[PDB]
Amino acid sequence: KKKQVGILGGTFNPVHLAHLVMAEQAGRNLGLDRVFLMPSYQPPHVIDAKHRLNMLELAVEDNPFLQIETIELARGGKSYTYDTMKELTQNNPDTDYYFIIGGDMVEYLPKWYKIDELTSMVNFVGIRRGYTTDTPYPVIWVDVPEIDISSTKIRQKIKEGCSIRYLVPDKVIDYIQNEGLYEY
Amino acid sequence: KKKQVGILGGTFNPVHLAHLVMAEQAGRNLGLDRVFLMPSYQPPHVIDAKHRLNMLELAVEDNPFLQIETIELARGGKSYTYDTMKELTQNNPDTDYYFIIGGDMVEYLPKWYKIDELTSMVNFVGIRRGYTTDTPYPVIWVDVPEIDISSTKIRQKIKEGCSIRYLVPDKVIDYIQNEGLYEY
Ligand SMILES: O=P([O-])(O)O
Ligand SMILES: O=P([O-])(O)O
Repeated sequence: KKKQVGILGGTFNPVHLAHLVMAEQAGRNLGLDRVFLMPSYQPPHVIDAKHRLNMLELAVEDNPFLQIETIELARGGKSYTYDTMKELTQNNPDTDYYFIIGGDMVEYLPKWYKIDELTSMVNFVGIRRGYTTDTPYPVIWVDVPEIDISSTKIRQKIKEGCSIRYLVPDKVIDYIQNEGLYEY
Repeated sequence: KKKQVGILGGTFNPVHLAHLVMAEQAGRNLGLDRVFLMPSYQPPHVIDAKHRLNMLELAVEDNPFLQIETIELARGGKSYTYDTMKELTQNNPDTDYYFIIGGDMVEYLPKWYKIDELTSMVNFVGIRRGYTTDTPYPVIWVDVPEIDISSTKIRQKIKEGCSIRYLVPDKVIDYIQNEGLYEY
């Protein structure tokens, strides 16, 4: 009757193999029906929203099990996760949402806006690591091999002309190089 | 005049994304001319040597920079690394070999057969991690994002019907499934 859907949030600037492993392992190990990669809005701070989404589409293109949730992108401003999750549950009242975060983030949970309303609204899912676990917050946990790739390391490897093969999907690399992204 | 060639050793049972990232990052970050993946001989202990090599070929197929060193496979018995490295340097007296090992292995270096003859014979390359580094052994170090994938975890995920997507290359997964490997 009700669907089980994971949500993985991030800047995805760019998407890299750590996002895919995290999203596929979390969702498949728990038995979820799908995982959505949910890019956050980033203000002109002076790439583009289209390039991040293009890259994210190329990345999950051959995988019916991973998909793109664009609601935060479409809002044209910063969002609190409560407001995002309030509208998505209102849109999909038949969905149990599983909101996936890394073991290294469960500490800052009390610093989330309306974190209390939010935990009643979604199922929080932690990625085990070394932190122990043992959180007073209603988190369930799942094992993911840890992949120490972040999108800020990818951009400066690119900025410095270092290899990113295997760290970032072949198509995504290809899009980056053929669009001049992150060069400077 | 002389070539710089990395060597990465392992069972590769099966090859998985941790091998590729390790071999590409080590070799490219140091500026080496190539890295060789060097599968060790495994005795009938009662898969096959052909399946491990087939998988390894499929894995580096689209990458001129990573290649397969089969000398240990062809010997039909266990080898000490000194004997391997003695014959390969005799074969290729124009090559400076860089023998890549993980930061987590540098401890057991004194337990290698003729480790002394061997350090004079190759350049040892460690993958930084958390161990500090600081080894009395003549190791140079290079940074690789850590990828906590091992081939024994892959086989039991397979044995237990768990997802290995993104952990193991698409072609390799495909070979495994279409050859009945690691099922039981
Ligand atoms: O895109 P990030 O926030 O997961 O690095
Ligand atoms: O193949 P392994 O020895 O690197 O796990």
